[PDB]
Amino acid sequence: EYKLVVLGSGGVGKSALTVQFVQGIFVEKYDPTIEDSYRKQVQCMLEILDTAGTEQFTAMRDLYMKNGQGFALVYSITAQSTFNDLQDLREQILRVKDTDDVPMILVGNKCDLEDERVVGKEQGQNLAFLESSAKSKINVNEIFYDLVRQ
Amino acid sequence: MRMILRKPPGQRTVDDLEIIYDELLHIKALSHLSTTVKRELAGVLIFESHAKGGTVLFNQGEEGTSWYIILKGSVNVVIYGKGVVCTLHEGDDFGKLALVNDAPRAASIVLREDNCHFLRVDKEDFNRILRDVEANTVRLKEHDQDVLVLEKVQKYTVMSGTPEKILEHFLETIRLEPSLNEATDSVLNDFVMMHCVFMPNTQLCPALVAHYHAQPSQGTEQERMDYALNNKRRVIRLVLQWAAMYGDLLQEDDVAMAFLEEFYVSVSDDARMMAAFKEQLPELEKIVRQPIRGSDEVLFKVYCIDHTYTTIRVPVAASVKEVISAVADKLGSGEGLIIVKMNSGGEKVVLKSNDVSVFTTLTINGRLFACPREQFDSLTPLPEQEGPTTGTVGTFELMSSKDLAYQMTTYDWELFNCVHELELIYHTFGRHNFKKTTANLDLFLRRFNEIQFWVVTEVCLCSQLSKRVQLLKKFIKIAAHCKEYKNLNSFFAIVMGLSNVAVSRLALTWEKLPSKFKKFYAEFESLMDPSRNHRAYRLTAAKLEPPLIPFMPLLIKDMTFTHEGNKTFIDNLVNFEKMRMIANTARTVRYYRSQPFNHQDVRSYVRQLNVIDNQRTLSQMSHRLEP
Ligand SMILES: Nc1ncnc2c1ncn2[C@@H]1O[C@@H]2COP(=O)(O)O[C@H]2[C@H]1O
Ligand SMILES: Nc1ncnc2c1ncn2[C@@H]1O[C@@H]2COP(=O)(O)O[C@H]2[C@H]1O
Repeated sequence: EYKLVVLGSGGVGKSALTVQFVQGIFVEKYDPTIEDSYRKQVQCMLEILDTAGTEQFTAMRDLYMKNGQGFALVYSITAQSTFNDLQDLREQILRVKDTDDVPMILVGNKCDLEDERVVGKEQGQNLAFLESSAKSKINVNEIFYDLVRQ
Repeated sequence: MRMILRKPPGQRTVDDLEIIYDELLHIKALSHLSTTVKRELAGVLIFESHAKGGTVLFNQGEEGTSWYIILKGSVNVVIYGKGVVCTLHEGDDFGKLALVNDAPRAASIVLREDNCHFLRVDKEDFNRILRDVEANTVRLKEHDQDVLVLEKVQKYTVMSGTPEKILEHFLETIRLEPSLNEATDSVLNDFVMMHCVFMPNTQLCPALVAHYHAQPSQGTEQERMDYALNNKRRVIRLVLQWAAMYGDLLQEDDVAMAFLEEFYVSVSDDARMMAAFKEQLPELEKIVRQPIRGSDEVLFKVYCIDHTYTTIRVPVAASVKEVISAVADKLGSGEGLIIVKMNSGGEKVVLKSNDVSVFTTLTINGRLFACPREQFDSLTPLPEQEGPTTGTVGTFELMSSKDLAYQMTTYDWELFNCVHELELIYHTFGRHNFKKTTANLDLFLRRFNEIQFWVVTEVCLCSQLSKRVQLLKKFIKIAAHCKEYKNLNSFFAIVMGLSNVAVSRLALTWEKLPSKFKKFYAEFESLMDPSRNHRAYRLTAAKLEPPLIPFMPLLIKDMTFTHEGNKTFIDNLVNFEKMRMIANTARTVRYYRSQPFNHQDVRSYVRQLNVIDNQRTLSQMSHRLEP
């Protein structure tokens, strides 16, 4: 039994990644109202707690942060804003559960499109680092593999 | 051989049946069927032959009484108002859909050429042998393109299709019989609600008019008169459902109102002349806190860097570009302005010209700013945004926990009933795509944060430890009474307020709280367990009866993931499987409001909360209450 949490600003790819991992877009219809919606066996069971759609409700992310064990700080590489929003989330994790060390991973989503790129690999590396893509299914599984190891 | 198949089913010999079965093995339309099924078909399959081209097998609108396979020749699939829609050839089958859905024939089948041979299976035979084993997808085609795709999910339901064919399908399948009023409305409800995503009024209204005036291209005078009359009865039925769904929201749509006003004239004129629509004309005549409309106007303040402001008067549904324009009018300038939202904590977001109805999407203490891009990083919050500095315990402590929770739920219900079903659709698929307001949803969703932060504010402004324990005790009571009134939203808002880092830190307060209320809260916190897709909450809400306010952030989550997890278009066709899922979620909200809900000093307090939503401030206040 494991609980991983996906964090980041809106329009980043949190939900796309979440669905792409647990089931996959298009290949099957996605029903987010059933018990197994966010659970995927991998050799152990994982529940993905995603703050997509509920970013405006600060209490929702905190509840997920409490119950979380792994954390994914996702950002778009077409948006300068999203990289700068990560520092705060990093801190807020170390407050709800109240510790010094917490298993997490930085994630750079939307790498497939680079004719709209404004952020570089440079900056993310300076801050675990992956340049993933939810739609192109690049590194989607890898993101959640690193967290169970940690 | 022909004679053998021309014999009545009950007149077939054992040797006849053996010969027929062997032939059925060469027919490729039957190859997906079992041995068992195929020999049952041997004593049922009827050989039909027609010599003349242009011979009619069946007409549109007729009852589905047969399924056909083409042995020799070809047929035209003919639909009123579009002629030959496609042709079927040797090896193809038709007539399945009407039979299985017990629906009228959606098209006519006419012999394309001279001398055609068919294998026919009549209805009662099809239903006992093939009904749940010939489960081929029904793929209706026009101009060698898929146009409607139907599957067993037991009848065939629309999985995907073009907006036009989806409409044609839901029109034809309307049953007018009074005993089916509920069933008909339920079937249409998905299209009626979800059309704004795939077939907006600018297309739907012209289409409805075209269908209303559609005439059959086949039949005797009476046969034609009756078909057209019933076609008209069906279109009126859909318009009524369409009009009911929108309600007051039609006022926001000039195209839709123009259509409806003219449609009423059409129908009233036709009623007089054809001596019809006696039940439906009066229903249509009827149609020809309070919810905020997109056309309503607001006096909104937009702030400059030096904290002076402009008051603008614009519609609620105004775009950011329209807001920028209104600011540029009063400041009298054309010097590249951007609109930026700002939190009490100084966090800034640049809004895009594309965005509409932004006023209600601000945080509780958020403000709107207009500045050139160079000023973005220098912007600093207004003192107004930082919330109260002294508590209000002295006021609401003197108020009953039961009275507070009741006035909360009363106010919550007024706010919840202001939210239109369609606002959930608009919010999920993005406001800019519809240019419609979700102001009612925006404000109701904001209320969850308001209640949450109200709790945290009052606790953090309460310096006396004795009274602070009395506060925690009182909130838990207010929460408990909210859960009783079935206001789960406000219940979770209080619980989550107590869960807040600034409140959960205060050990000396929590420890001094009676273990009676320690256990109450621990149970409340367990109802929040995100485990197994919030199973704890979902089971709780399922048990409850109609008049209830659900946990709103979870509803918004479901909607978000239904949208991102599923494509809107599959093969350039509307993914109607997705459309149903969204519609189901909205209907759940409809079910929660299907029943109504059963001290002016308490009312005024509950409806005028002044709250700190700055987490940094609340954490610092918490730290000097208990270091
Ligand atoms: N059984 C039939 N159903 C519909 N149209 C038919 C039939 N038999 C002949 N037709 C003619 O074929 C025409 C094809 O184009 P229309 O639908 O405009 O009008 C149609 C009729 O005039
Ligand atoms: N575009 C189409 N619309 C309606 N029917 C079609 C279409 N293409 C093929 N058909 C076939 O024509 C049949 C007419 O009767 P049914 O609706 O029972 O089943 C229909 C299909 O088998």
